[PDB]
Amino acid sequence: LAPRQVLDLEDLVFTQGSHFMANKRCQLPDGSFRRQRKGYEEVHVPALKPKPFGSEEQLLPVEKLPKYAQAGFEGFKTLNRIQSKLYRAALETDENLLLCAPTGAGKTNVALMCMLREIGKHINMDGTINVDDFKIIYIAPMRSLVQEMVGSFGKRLATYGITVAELTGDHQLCKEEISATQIIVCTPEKWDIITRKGGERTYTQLVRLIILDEIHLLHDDRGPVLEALVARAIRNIEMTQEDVRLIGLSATLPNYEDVATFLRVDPAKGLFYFDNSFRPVPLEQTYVGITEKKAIKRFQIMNEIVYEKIMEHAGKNQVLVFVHSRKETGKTARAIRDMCLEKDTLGLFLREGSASTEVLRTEAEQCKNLELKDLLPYGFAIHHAGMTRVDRTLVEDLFADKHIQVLVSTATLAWGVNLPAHTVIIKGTQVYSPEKGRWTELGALDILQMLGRAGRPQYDTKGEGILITSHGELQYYLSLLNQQLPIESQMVSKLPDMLNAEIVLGNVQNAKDAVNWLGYAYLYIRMLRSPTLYGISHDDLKGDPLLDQRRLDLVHTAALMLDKNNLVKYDKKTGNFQVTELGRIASHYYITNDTVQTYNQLLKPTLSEIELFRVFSLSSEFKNITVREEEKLELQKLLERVPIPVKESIEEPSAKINVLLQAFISQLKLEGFALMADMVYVTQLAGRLMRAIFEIVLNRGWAQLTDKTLNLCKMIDKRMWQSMCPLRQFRKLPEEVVKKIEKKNFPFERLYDLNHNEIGELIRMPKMGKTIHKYVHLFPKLELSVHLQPITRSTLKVELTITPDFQWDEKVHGSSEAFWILVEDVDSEVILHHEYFLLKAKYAQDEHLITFFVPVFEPLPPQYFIRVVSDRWLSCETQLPVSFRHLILPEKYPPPTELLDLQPLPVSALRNSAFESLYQDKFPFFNPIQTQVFNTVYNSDDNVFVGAPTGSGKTICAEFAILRMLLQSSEGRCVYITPMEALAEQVYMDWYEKFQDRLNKKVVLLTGETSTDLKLLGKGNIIISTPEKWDILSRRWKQRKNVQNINLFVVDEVHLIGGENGPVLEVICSRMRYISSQIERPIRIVALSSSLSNAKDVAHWLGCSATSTFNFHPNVRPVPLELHIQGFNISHTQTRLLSMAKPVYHAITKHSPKKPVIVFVPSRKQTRLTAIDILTTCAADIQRQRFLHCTEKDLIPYLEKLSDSTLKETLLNGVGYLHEGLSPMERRLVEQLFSSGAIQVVVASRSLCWGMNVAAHLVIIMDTQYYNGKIHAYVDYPIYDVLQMVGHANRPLQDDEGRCVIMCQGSKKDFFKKFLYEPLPVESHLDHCMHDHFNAEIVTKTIENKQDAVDYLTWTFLYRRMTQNPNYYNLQGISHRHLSDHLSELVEQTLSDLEQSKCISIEDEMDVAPLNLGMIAAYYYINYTTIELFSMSLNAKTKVRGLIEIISNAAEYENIPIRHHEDNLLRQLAQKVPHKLNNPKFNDPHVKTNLLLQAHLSRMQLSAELQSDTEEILSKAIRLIQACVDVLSSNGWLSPALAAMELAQMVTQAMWSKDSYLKQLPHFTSEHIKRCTDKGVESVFDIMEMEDEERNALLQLTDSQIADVARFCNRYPNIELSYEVVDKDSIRSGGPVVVLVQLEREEEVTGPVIAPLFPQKREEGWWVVIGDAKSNSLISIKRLTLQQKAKVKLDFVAPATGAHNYTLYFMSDAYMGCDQEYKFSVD
Ligand SMILES: Nc1ccc(S(N)(=O)=O)cc1
Repeated sequence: LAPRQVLDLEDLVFTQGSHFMANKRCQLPDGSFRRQRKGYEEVHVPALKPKPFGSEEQLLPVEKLPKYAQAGFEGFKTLNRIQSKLYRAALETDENLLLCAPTGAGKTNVALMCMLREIGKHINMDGTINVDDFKIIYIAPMRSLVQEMVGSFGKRLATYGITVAELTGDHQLCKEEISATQIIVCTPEKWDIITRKGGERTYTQLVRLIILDEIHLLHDDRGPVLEALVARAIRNIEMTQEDVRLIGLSATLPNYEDVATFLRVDPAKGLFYFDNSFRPVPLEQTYVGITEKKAIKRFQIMNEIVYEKIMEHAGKNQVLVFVHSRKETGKTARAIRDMCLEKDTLGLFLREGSASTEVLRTEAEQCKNLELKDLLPYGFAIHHAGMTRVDRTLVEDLFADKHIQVLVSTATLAWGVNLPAHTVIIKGTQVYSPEKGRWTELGALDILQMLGRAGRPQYDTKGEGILITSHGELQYYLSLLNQQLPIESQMVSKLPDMLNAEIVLGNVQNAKDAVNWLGYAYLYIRMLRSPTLYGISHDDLKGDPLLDQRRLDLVHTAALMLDKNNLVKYDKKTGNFQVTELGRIASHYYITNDTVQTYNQLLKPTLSEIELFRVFSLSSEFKNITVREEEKLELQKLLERVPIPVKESIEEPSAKINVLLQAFISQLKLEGFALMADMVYVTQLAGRLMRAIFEIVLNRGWAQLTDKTLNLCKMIDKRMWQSMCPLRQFRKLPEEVVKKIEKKNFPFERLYDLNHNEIGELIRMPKMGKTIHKYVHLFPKLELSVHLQPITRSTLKVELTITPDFQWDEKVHGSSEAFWILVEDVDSEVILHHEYFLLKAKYAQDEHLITFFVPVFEPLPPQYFIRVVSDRWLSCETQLPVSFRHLILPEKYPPPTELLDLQPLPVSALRNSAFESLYQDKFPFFNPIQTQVFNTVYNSDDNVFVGAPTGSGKTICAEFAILRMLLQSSEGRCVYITPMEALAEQVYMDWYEKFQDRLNKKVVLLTGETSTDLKLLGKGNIIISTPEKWDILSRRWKQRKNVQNINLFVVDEVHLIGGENGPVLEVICSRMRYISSQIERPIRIVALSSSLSNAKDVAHWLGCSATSTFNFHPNVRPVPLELHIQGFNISHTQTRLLSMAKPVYHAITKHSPKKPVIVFVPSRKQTRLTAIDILTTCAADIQRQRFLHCTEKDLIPYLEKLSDSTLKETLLNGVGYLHEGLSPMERRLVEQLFSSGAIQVVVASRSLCWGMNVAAHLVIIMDTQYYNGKIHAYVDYPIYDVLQMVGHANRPLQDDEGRCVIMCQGSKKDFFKKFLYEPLPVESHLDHCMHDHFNAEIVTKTIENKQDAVDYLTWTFLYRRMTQNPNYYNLQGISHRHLSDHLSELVEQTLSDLEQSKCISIEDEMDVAPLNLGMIAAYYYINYTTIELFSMSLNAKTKVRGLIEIISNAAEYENIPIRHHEDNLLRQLAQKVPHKLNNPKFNDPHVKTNLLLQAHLSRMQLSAELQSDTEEILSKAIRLIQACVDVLSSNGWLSPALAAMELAQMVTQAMWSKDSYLKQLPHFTSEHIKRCTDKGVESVFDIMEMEDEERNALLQLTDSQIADVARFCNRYPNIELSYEVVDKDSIRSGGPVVVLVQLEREEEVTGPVIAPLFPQKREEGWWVVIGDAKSNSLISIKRLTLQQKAKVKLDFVAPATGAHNYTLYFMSDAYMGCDQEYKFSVD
């Protein structure tokens, strides 16, 4: 860091702004002549003769340019000279251009050619244009110019089918229909504001081309805005590494080549400069300058000058007279009218049609308003933006058809429309500037544009340009209009405000980056090329050619200002910058840094409305405003009429600004023309300044001032006071009708309770009654409902339900309405919590559930208030008290168990040498938690709880308990449960190699199927399982011996009991406790957990003493964690995500530049995007490959495996990523490289946070929400997922500390600050999941009566918490009476539900018994509502089609998620599948499971996540189908039962009901089968009996293909069937009939069922069925799995009268074409 020096900026700045001329000298063309007059002097420069054509360079006729570019040039047959000299550069290259041409030369159509080139790269063959793939931004300088640019461009690109729309003004949070526009047209200041936001990439992602029209605005006071835009754009292009083409369009002024440098233009390829010869129509010009200072006489001179120049054009010649006041237009038109008539009606009949050549047309349109009507009968007309509206557009008409001879207009016309006159006269050049608080000389931009309206391109060969101005000082205008006024940099003027925008953006983090930023500015180039202009000496430049000192000084000076005004924290030493919230707001709302200081110094929570209007007045953007003498009176009359007192402020600027704002809200008409210009200036600014004060004050939680300031923003926008009728906000309601309701002492709210007749009677306007009714019901209105529940004594969880109660109209509300959810304390003094809420039109009249947490303080208040205020509408709010009167706070939690700084335990504390051998090579001692826990877990047989921050190494704490069991028992039995499967598979691998390879005990992992799980539980010493797998086993604990005699039972992550799928965990742990006390040979419970606030309750529950319960606080974590929480106030998720991109990189460089980093992102697509962004930012930081820590050839053997191209590319650059579309191998590979240190950064999706055996030094969580398609909203990550992610920032061996940065919405910030720094409180949710467990317990006779059900509950964790946190479970009170009452009402409701669902029977009000439906639900582990639904929907006539629908409606498929835009995807799927659904909602998980079920049968391949869902669906499809069989057989329906069995075999093989049986064979296709049906092969048996040479002769093959096909036929069921009727003769009506089926196969069975498309290995299952096919009668059924051979017995009851015809059916649940049928008869 080099020494610095503070500069005087007011000395280096070009004070005079745009009017600055560094052009000390000057020259003139050939015609020099000047005429001296009395009062003034005339200067003449003649129109340049046209330059002869150069070598070739002929005009390019439209046919020459490409066929696709033909369109958009209708009306043209050839291109202009300019447009031809660069058709090649514009259309055939992508090079950056800078075009210098005179105004009117047609630079427009050059830019259009550039635009058409971009459109040309998305022609799409037959589809019109890939319109959603690109975007073009067009920066124009004036608002009026923008609007007509849109008009014209739309006319040219309609044939292309392209949307070009305006984006300028103040419309904040601009509509997402900008996604529908491809050419955004705007002003620089607007585009600067949009790109200051951060999420800019949401707009600019697709921007392939930006155009800078009238780029010579650089020299203007507005110039820095242009410098910022381009410097920002250029830098962003470097950071995305995505090409954006820049086109500069400029007027012919000096320094242009330096602008070409600025725009990264190649001088040789993309620079074009054309002098004044290339004007559209040659211009003869007069520059009259007045030498007379006397004010009144000065303007008489001027008026005399206008007069005589007009008259040199009598008949067929039009004159435009530009002036500089909305009203001066008339006082000049009538003045020349007074000048002409007075001197003998001078040259009248301007329209030389005394007999109506243009009089008949000018008197026919005469009935248009005020001054127009006056001047219309003859040649005079007028034009201004003075709200003249459609008149001025029909003045454009008549002036176009050259009827109107003389038009005097404001500058607006010159930019706004395309009408040129033969001669133009500009009068005065003086302009009032509200910002400077005075008159100044007008903008170079303005002059150039209007003077370039001289000479009609088609109707004129010459143009006359008269510029009237003051003689003194002004040949400025001559050099301006004759290629001589240079373009300079004004950057010093606005340096601190620009610096701040770049700091807030994250683009500059310190002084160093700041001087680099300056290097991208236009200022830099100019300081190098003209150091003397910019206050630098040639000697400084010589010894410092890059201007390091100057740029550092410049930056340091600015930074000091920003630090002083509290926008930026800046220290002299490091040169580092820190953004403050004040700076963030200042940048975003474009407010100068002086103002921020004032606001900060003045705003306080008790500001009055009177004082708030004062603070607005003191804003620095008003600092030059004064109170003139000639307005003193009008100001005093305004004051009396406005409502807010303006105290102590006499007529000072402060007071004037104050009443100017009030007068604007009050809609008071003005007459003072200086005053009107000042009002437009403060009122156009008032929106942003107010909104800035709003955000400042909202963020400090200031309740009263947030209300005041928000209302103030709404009042300025709606132009009405808060105390008028809300109905004024509807524009289409006649204003006198509204003032009529205000004239009553009548609350608006009451209109809701009146019909259209009572309303009409109230206003005594009967006609108006119905419309007022309509609008009353259009007004936004929300209803609120709250659901409260205490989490701890300091915090409560709040579920706010928001219910829209109004009629939606898109003409009034548009596509959405926004609201602020605020929660305030009792006194309404503090905002405890707030958040934005967006009510989309799509989901109006739809419930909305917002969940959040609020703080509370032990001497509790009676109420909090929740207000939901609209962000745009006045008087649109709804309030809801939240009573704390009956609130019961939870029991205060005990202190954490003290961490004992013991001497670290050595590995030799394990005495066993075999045991030590698997720890000694990794580490010498155990961590302080491991050593403290050691004596109790390794030298006891008793129950223990371990609560430590995730990462503390709790895994081996359980390993202690396992080793200790192995010591005690030879063939010990240990069951380990983890809530997550991905965790189970991780511990398996880790313990298999530890306990089976090293120690040779058995380690097994339970699976989906029960039989093979029972054997695994048999021979296993270590049983790994998830809770449901163990639930389905341990239900039958009475019957399965192996479940009882287990020695050690381990539960990991027991805090997950509080989460989703937590009840099943709670059930099985409780069962294990019950078994233990009921067998009197205790089972050892070891429970591992994250730090719990309520560990005592978990300890008591699992039978742990306090001395054997270890619960450590998060701040005692072996490796100290440094946690940072970073909020982003951005509601729109996709935007928020994008704006996190840079902070992600900055976190890596700040917190872990050398050590490993994991970045968690919310999705698959984001994982790839984030990694690519890190890479591209790396390269723009010039440190490309800085995350690679080996050579490329080190990686290449591993990368060769991978099949993702992009994954190779990123890894090659040091960054990996992990999503679920990668192979399990590809993921193992990436993890290996990461752990090795080779690659420094992995980006992973959150779903993978459980299945990653990888640790970093820095974990970054990039957003904490994900999309829920089911409720059309983004929802928060479970705190369990976040805790798990954070636990990854943990490397005990190498790191002194772990770091974690969590990036989230501001609405989520306070939440993380609580539940990450403190132990986590957990509750049960078993009460909302009670049915399936009661049903199972009743089926196994563990529950026989109501009392047993109450007793069962005493073993749960639910039972414990109910006393501790009653209001959480809806216990109104904590007495023992309340507990029993609740437990009883709970068992009552559950048992009554189970009975109504036909699962159980309640008898004598106390006893319960299992029924058929209950028994099948427990047997297949199916939810009770599912088999309730099955029995409800199944009938005698259901086919496979209805079966699929029924099964996909199961409640197990309720948790199949709907993801972002999966609806569009599923809608397409619906049109591709065989069966079409009726009224299908595409955000319905059951609709999706249906579609996926058909997609799987049709062998379609889909998105990766749709295939994961297809796998989840299939993982349950078989058990559900078997249930259907059971229910159908119970009802005795034959056909549906057989159908369900076909479904099982056709789900397995993944084929349809009438698909060829050959599809089961590998490698076969419809191409193959076609030649198989032709020869006569239809069955699998038919290829089986074929002899080898003939077999592969049928079609194509390979040695490996035939090998697989043959392998299939050796596992295919070759079974022979044999049957007999036992005592077939002595059988009688009503008696028993016994059918004995013998099954045997000519093969010894070994090998699972082969089914590549079914993702769960299953064994052959069979149904033996007997039926009557005539009556559709299922007589008897049996389900079996046979192995080699087996005897099957099944009986039934004989009917009457002898002979009956029966059928025996043999049915697979795994293969098609195996089904055998045998018919027979009896009696
Ligand atoms: N402007 C703004 C402020 C706060 C939030 S918040 N609290 O919802 O994140 C969003 C936008």
